[PDB]
Amino acid sequence: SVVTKSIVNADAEARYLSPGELDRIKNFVSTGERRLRIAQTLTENRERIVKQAGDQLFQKRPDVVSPGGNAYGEEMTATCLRDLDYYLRLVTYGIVAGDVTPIEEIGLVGVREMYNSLGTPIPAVAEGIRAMKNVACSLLSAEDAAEAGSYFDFVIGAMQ
Amino acid sequence: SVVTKSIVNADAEARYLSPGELDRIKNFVSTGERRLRIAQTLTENRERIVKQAGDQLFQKRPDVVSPGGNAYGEEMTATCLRDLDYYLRLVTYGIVAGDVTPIEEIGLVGVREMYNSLGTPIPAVAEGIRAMKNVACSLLSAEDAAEAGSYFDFVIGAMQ
Amino acid sequence: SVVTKSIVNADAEARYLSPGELDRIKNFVSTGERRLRIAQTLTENRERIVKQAGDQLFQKRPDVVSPGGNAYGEEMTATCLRDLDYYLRLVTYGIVAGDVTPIEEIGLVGVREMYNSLGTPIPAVAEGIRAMKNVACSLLSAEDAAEAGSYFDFVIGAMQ
Amino acid sequence: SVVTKSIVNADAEARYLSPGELDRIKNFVSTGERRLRIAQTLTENRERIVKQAGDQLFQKRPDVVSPGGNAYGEEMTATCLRDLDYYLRLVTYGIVAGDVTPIEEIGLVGVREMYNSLGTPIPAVAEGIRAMKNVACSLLSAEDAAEAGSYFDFVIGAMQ
Amino acid sequence: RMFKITACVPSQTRIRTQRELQNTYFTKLVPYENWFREQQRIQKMGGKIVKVELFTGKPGVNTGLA
Amino acid sequence: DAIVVPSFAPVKPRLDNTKLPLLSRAIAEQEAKARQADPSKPRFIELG
Amino acid sequence: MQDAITAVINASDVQGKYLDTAAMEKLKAYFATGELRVRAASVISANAANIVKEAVAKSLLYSDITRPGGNMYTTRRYAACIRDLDYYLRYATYAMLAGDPSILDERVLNGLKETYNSLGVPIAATVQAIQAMKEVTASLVGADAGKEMGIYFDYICSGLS
Amino acid sequence: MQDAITAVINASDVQGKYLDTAAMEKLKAYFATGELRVRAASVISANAANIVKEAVAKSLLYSDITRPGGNMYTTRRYAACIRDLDYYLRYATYAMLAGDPSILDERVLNGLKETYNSLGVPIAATVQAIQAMKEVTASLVGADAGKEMGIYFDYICSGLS
Amino acid sequence: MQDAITAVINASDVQGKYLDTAAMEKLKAYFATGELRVRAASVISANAANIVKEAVAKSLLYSDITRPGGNMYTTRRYAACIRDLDYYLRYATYAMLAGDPSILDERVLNGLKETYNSLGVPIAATVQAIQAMKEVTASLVGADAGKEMGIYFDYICSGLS
Amino acid sequence: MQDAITAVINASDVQGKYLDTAAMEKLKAYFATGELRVRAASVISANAANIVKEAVAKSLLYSDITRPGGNMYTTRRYAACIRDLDYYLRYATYAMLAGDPSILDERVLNGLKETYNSLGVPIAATVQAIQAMKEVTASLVGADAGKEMGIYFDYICSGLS
Amino acid sequence: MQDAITAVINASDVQGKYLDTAAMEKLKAYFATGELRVRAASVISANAANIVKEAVAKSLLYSDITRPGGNMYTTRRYAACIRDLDYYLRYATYAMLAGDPSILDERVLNGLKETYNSLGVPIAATVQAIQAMKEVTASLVGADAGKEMGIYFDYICSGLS
Ligand SMILES: *[C@H](C)[C@H]1/C(=C/c2[nH]c(/C=C3N=C(/C=C4\NC(=O)C(CC)=C4C)C(C)=C\3CCC(=O)O)c(CCC(=O)O)c2C)NC(=O)[C@@H]1C
Ligand SMILES: *[C@H](C)[C@H]1/C(=C/c2[nH]c(/C=C3N=C(/C=C4\NC(=O)C(CC)=C4C)C(C)=C\3CCC(=O)O)c(CCC(=O)O)c2C)NC(=O)[C@@H]1C
Ligand SMILES: *[C@H](C)[C@H]1/C(=C/c2[nH]c(/C=C3N=C(/C=C4\NC(=O)C(CC)=C4C)C(C)=C\3CCC(=O)O)c(CCC(=O)O)c2C)NC(=O)[C@@H]1C
Ligand SMILES: *[C@H](C)[C@H]1/C(=C/c2[nH]c(/C=C3N=C(/C=C4\NC(=O)C(CC)=C4C)C(C)=C\3CCC(=O)O)c(CCC(=O)O)c2C)NC(=O)[C@@H]1C
Ligand SMILES: *[C@H](C)[C@H]1/C(=C/c2[nH]c(/C=C3N=C(/C=C4\NC(=O)C(CC)=C4C)C(C)=C\3CCC(=O)O)c(CCC(=O)O)c2C)NC(=O)[C@@H]1C
Ligand SMILES: *[C@H](C)[C@H]1/C(=C/c2[nH]c(/C=C3N=C(/C=C4\NC(=O)C(CC)=C4C)C(C)=C\3CCC(=O)O)c(CCC(=O)O)c2C)NC(=O)[C@@H]1C
Ligand SMILES: *[C@H](C)[C@H]1/C(=C/c2[nH]c(/C=C3N=C(/C=C4\NC(=O)C(CC)=C4C)C(C)=C\3CCC(=O)O)c(CCC(=O)O)c2C)NC(=O)[C@@H]1C
Ligand SMILES: *[C@H](C)[C@H]1/C(=C/c2[nH]c(/C=C3N=C(/C=C4\NC(=O)C(CC)=C4C)C(C)=C\3CCC(=O)O)c(CCC(=O)O)c2C)NC(=O)[C@@H]1C
Ligand SMILES: CCC1=C(C)/C(=C/C2=NC(=C\c3[nH]c(/C=C4\NC(=O)[C@H](C)[C@H]4CC)c(C)c3CCC(=O)O)/C(CCC(=O)O)=C2C)NC1=O
Ligand SMILES: CCC1=C(C)/C(=C/C2=NC(=C\c3[nH]c(/C=C4\NC(=O)[C@H](C)[C@H]4CC)c(C)c3CCC(=O)O)/C(CCC(=O)O)=C2C)NC1=O
Repeated sequence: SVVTKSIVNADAEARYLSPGELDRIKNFVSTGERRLRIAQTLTENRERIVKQAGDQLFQKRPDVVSPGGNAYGEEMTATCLRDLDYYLRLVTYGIVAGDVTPIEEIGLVGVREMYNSLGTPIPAVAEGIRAMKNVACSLLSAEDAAEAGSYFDFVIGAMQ
Repeated sequence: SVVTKSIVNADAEARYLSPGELDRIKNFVSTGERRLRIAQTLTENRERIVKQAGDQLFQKRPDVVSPGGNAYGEEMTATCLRDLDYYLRLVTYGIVAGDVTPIEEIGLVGVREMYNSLGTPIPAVAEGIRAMKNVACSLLSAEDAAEAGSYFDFVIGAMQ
Repeated sequence: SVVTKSIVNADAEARYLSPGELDRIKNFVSTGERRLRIAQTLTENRERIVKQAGDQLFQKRPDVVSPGGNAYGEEMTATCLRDLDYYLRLVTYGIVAGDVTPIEEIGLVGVREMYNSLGTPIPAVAEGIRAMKNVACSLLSAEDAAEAGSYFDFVIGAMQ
Repeated sequence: SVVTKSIVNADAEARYLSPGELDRIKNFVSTGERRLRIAQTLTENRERIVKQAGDQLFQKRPDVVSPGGNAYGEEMTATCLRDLDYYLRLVTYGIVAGDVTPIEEIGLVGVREMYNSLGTPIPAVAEGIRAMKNVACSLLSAEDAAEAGSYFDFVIGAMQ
Repeated sequence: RMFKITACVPSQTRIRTQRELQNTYFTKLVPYENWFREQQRIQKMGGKIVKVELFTGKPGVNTGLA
Repeated sequence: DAIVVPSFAPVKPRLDNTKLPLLSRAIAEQEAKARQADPSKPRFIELG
Repeated sequence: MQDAITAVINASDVQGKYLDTAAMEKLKAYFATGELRVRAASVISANAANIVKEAVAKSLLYSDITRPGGNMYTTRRYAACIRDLDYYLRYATYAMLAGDPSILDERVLNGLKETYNSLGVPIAATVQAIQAMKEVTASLVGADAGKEMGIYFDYICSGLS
Repeated sequence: MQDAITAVINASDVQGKYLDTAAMEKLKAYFATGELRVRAASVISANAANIVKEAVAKSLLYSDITRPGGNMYTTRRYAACIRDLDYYLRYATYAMLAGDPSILDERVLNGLKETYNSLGVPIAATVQAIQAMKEVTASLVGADAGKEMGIYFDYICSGLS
Repeated sequence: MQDAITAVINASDVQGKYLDTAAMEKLKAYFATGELRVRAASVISANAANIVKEAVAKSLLYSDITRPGGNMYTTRRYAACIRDLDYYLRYATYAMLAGDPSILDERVLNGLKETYNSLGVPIAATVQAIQAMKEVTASLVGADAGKEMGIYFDYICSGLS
Repeated sequence: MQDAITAVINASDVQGKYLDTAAMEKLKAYFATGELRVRAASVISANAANIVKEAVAKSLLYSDITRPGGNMYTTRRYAACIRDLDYYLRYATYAMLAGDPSILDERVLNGLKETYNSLGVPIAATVQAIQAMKEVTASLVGADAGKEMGIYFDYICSGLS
Repeated sequence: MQDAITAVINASDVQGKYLDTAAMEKLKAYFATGELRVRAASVISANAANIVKEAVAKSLLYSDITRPGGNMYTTRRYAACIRDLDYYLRYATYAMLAGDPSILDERVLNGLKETYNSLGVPIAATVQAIQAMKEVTASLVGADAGKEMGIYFDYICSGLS
């Protein structure tokens, strides 16, 4: 959260929050209702966002669901869809937080190491999250969808 | 300034400006006109603030203007009044800029070193600036007084 | 000013200011504060005063603003209001001055020739000033109305 | 003259007169009528220009005609007016020529040396010629006065 | 007045292929002057401060400090 | 005995802002619109 | 190193569940209180030195601990004591702005008890002194903000105790 | 001619705006000065002839200017010199009360230097006499009145020279 | 580091005057333009990689510079070259957001000349590359914002040359 | 770093001869002057801040330099200026105690003019300020110790110039 | 050296374009103001020495600088000071005639600050002196031309700073 970052900066310089930093947290406080609304529609439509995006991902690169792909078979495909749901709710946490610190901590540091240990292709993960972003944008208003899209963009960049 | 502070932090992080930081810059841009008007009324009432607040300070702290005090003698008292004018000037800059960066750079950094060499008690300087804050509050509306009061608060806190 | 009128008379007389003339100057000095307060009231209520006066004047002589009239149409009606506002500002100047000297040099010398050239009706202009006098009496204190009414009355007589 | 100065520059760079230089030569010759007319006015009023301007100089600088001064006595003052007469003559020559090289050739090369040898104050001579210029303004129409004024300007500027 | 300290430094910033146990868990002798500055740095890093002892010096001494 | 990094010298920028393209457009607009007629006001012919 | 929002989302993450309406209710409450918190922080910062002076005068001064052989006797120890109280106040206002006690545990109370007992600093006296700070701060910030200031002051008292 | 109030009114008319706060305080400064002005004017009229006599005695009397061939060495010339000095004094007293130099510019200082020059009367001698009259007038009027009278008389002397 | 606002107030500070009406007009102009700046920064931040890619392809590729012994040959040097181009674009957009070139001179161009001369980097090739960046980024942000990015890119070019 | 004794013995050491009688005489002279050197150092150690304050007031205050835009203006710059004066006075007392100017050349005057030129500090004004310091310190320590302090203060001035 | 016309055509030449309509605008504006420039140049050519005389008297005389030890003291240095003022005024009239400040930068302000610092000349005092020149020359040429002279006198001041 931006509140956390402001406290960290002031603590580093051993100063009480400057008036500008205090104004920053004031602005974020007022923005909170809008951010909560965006996260609320995401969680309300979590099932729909995950499902059609997953089908689009498998259609995009069918080698994943083909034999020899990491997600070959119903159980493997189910767990990958579970991962897509995981990342969506990570993005919801980031949206309410206002910064990407929660997303990074929960599911980014060592992203390549985790999924290559599993044998999963990280570019394919990127396409899956891209599909989630498109479906999420449809369920968001255009003004709101800019805010959520930024967190999605950070996540796909980190996937790569 | 908001722009210079955001760009400093982004430069250290080696990132193009974050979307949230750009949003803060947008809001600062829109509120700039209110900031300019607040600074305008302060500079218009420069004379009244200085003389009224200075007389309040001397009442609160008769020791400084007493013989054996730092400001005793019309000339010394006048130069202290000039210092109060200087600090009001820095506060007007800070109100326009949106951060303390100009205030602290121009003055209020080596403040203890300078004033120790000069012989003045820096808490007494802080009392004078507090009196200026009170007069400026009277000259401002409740909303406007809150914005200007924060910069005055930073100055007095740094003096202490 | 009243002092200016006395100075002109003294210059023609080739004599120092008369003791009684200086006495009237002293009276003008005493009444400077009261005259300034009355002028401030007029300036404060300027828009409403001439707005009501314009409605009253157009009601009294509907042919000023009717088709074929001098001020027929919105733009010319606004210009008529400006001419009334010019007169109102001159009356405020004259109230501050304490003498007819300010008005006579502006709007009371050759005004008949100018209005005849443009085509506007001089009698209707005079009625408009009278409507202003009534509005000012409503918006001012009783003795303030008497003095302001006197200056207004000189303007009305000049229009005749 | 303009013709001789143009020829001199063309001589230095070893070029036949450029078409623009030829135009300037033609123009100066044609407007020679106006030039002669201005010079005729000045020579017609040589007496009053020198006399009035010299009296203005004496009044502006009483020290020059004071006892123990350069101009004390009617004999010395006669010589002083003679010098002003010489400079007016040079100015008329310069107007006729259309260039200041006749004026410089005759009476501005070494004026400091000559006048310091005589004891005369060089700034005072400059102020006398300024007086001649001011007298010239009334005698010459505004358009004409600007033309003669420039030659007077060169004389005073070299004098100082 | 050297302080003997025992502390942890877990780091989420990166995953380290090279040895990290040495930095992670350690005991060090920090002088009295340094201890506040180091305490703030390690506390900021978020590591748990397991143990503190006054290895050198005495618990309270008005003058004659090391 | 020389100091390779004696101190970092401040520099006075050569290119003066408020001549830069964006501010110059804005300065033109604020000036010209101020001289022009003002929306939402009763008296506009009086002002010089 | 957490605030109210971080705590809410982290608790939901520990459960593994998505954001719930009750969790969003907690977030809404913090946002509603946010502006109140901010102005309190500004007041605390400006008067921080005076808060410490008044609280020390009302708690520690003219007593045996400042008298010789009392652990705050000698200029060096007095300076350290007032500095530590300054730091307590600054970290307290950090925690108040965050709306969480995580900063207090992570950056203040960790190792603080161990160090204080190692040097034999009187922990009871410090707790009393920061209680004095608490009432001075309550007066300055107001009753509303004072209650929030009180819980974090008491949290620090608990850690020392 | 103009006054302090009239000049502010002229400036406001040029601007085209009703009385401002700045206009109010400029006018109020004239209103406050009025008491000093009128008292000084009465004193100036009472001692006007004595002021002229004192000034010429201090500056030009018992000098070569009074001695034969000095532009004041005739009964007629001496009377004319006293007359012109009285003219300057009267217009200056007017202008001091008015508060503006427009009266002096319009009447007192119009072509005066050129006429004096052509006659041969010394501009410097007149300027010295005017300064002497200013000193006498300041003494008679008082300190605050002398400062204002100095400004007006300074305009006349500077315009003459 | 400076901003347009910071530069204006610093100039007024050097003179020692509170912000004049002319200074206020400059500040108001910058505020009016701030939204346009924010938009342009949002655009090129998203397309930063594409801008570098196009500029490199247009000017730096399929030439001797990126073939054996060319200073861009070797993967280490190719990575360094594209990193420098992102450096230039990032600081250029910082300067565009600020409305002041002080950022570029203080950071980007302090001894950049000297480093490139030492390294053997061709100054002319870098200038060509950032010229290509200028063309691409101007097209992306539009004409009015492009002429603002253009001046900062050309300032970097002049510093290099 | 050297002093009078170290310089004498080093000069003999280069020859490789034992201390001859002339070298002993130089050492005796330093020992004779050492007592007054010690007294002077103790005196200006007591008045260090006061000496700086007096010199700053004498030449550096109520002047354009401390007025806005003058280089002693700005609180940081004022602190830096008085810090430099503290530096100069302390090194002057070091050199006076040692009896050799080697400390000044080694630790003060090397690369000092270049840094001041880069910073924009006026070398002339610094020289004036330390001249004022020289006056004050000479008065405090006495005349003969004042001669000794003066040579090293002049040494510093020459290095700056 | 450049002028307004030369600058316009040089900029168009750099961009390889025939004169634009905007370039034609700038050329027309210079031609419209050109005759005013010529008249002003004639005026201050005649009064160059007088302008320097007044400005020297109005800020540089009867001051600590011209008293002993103030740099302007000594007849040499006085002659150098007035000569520099004549330099500044002459180059200001060159710049005003040209309609471009390139002359000032190319022939006056290049190295001038460096030389003044080495000489010990007060850059602040020279700036004050040329501002006094600015006032005097504005009075002589008139308001319109005085504005034009000012934008080049201020340019010289900024270079000196
Ligand atoms: C996997 C089988 C289990 C598991 C592991 C887990 N370990 C850590 C953190 C650390 N592990 C070590 C151990 C070593 N460091 C070394 O250098 C070597 C080689 C000599 C070893 C064996 C250390 C020092 C740490 C801490 C510092 C660090 O991050 O490296 C974690 C992270 C704990 C945390 O949250 O900070 C985890 C999760 N976890 C499991 O569930 C398995 C049973
Ligand atoms: C006296 C010359 C100046 C002055 C002093 C003053 N001091 C206090 C209160 C306290 N002073 C101390 C000082 C010390 N404690 C130490 O351990 C040591 C070194 C061994 C010192 C010097 C302390 C601890 C206190 C407060 C508690 C106590 O008494 O122990 C006061 C009272 C404060 C007040 O105004 O309320 C004063 C006035 N006052 C002067 O005017 C002198 C310049
Ligand atoms: C004041 C209320 C009481 C008191 C205090 C006292 N404390 C110390 C020494 C230390 N205190 C700390 C604690 C902290 N360090 C930190 O960085 C932070 C912020 C998170 C805290 C709270 C530490 C590390 C030390 C030791 C090193 C140091 O001095 O900084 C002393 C000094 C003891 C000594 O000098 O021997 C004192 C006196 N003393 C009292 O009497 C009060 C009851
Ligand atoms: C081939 C197996 C794959 C592939 C590659 C591809 N590469 C390029 C262009 C370039 N490649 C390099 C590579 C190097 N530069 C070096 O210094 C070194 C180390 C010695 C290497 C390996 C460079 C510099 C370029 C840039 C162009 C140039 O050299 O001037 C292309 C062309 C890209 C384009 O569209 O311009 C391609 C296609 N492509 C494949 O499909 C293979 C999987
Ligand atoms: C003021 C309310 C109190 C006070 C002050 C006092 N100050 C001085 C002298 C100086 N003050 C300054 C201050 C500044 N310089 C800066 O650049 C800035 C930031 C823009 C500041 C605030 C300086 C430079 C001086 C030195 C003199 C000078 O300006 O040249 C004095 C005079 C000291 C003396 O005796 O000589 C005084 C008295 N005095 C009080 O009583 C107040 C509590
Ligand atoms: C005071 C008499 C004049 C003055 C001084 C001023 N100096 C600086 C900055 C620096 N001065 C030094 C010099 C020294 N460093 C040393 O270690 C020693 C002793 C061994 C000396 C003599 C240095 C290194 C600096 C720069 C680093 C720093 O800030 O300390 C400044 C600051 C300039 C700036 O803006 O950064 C100033 C103002 N100023 C005056 O007006 C006096 C004439
Ligand atoms: C003297 C016998 C004659 C005379 C002189 C006069 N001089 C001035 C003004 C100045 N004179 C100087 C002279 C010097 N400055 C130097 O550095 C040196 C060498 C050490 C000298 C000789 C200066 C600098 C001035 C300017 C004023 C100042 O010092 O600040 C005046 C005043 C001029 C004025 O109107 O301002 C006068 C009158 N006057 C005579 O009648 C004598 C014949
Ligand atoms: C007068 C306002 C101030 C002043 C001046 C002063 N200047 C110098 C010396 C020099 N000035 C220059 C400057 C120029 N040279 C140029 O060619 C031009 C125009 C292109 C300029 C502006 C130079 C080169 C010198 C040094 C060489 C020389 O002597 O001419 C001095 C002399 C310093 C000395 O002692 O050697 C002085 C005194 N002095 C003041 O007090 C004023 C504030
Ligand atoms: C060419 C024509 C002409 C005349 C006549 C003339 C007279 C003249 N008489 C003067 C003085 C004077 N004149 C008198 C005259 C008199 N007092 C008496 O008791 C007597 C009754 C009487 C003469 C018999 C006195 C007393 C003064 C001096 C006044 C003073 O300063 O107190 C003065 C002023 C002092 C001076 O000279 O500077 C002048 C100018 N000036 C002229 O230009
Ligand atoms: C705009 C107002 C105004 C002015 C200024 C004015 C001046 C004026 N002064 C004049 C003469 C004169 N003025 C003086 C005055 C003086 N003698 C001295 O010794 C002194 C230096 C000096 C003044 C104290 C003298 C002596 C004459 C000539 C008198 C004569 O010989 O006929 C004349 C010529 C007619 C005459 O002789 O009176 C005029 C017109 N007239 C005006 O209407």
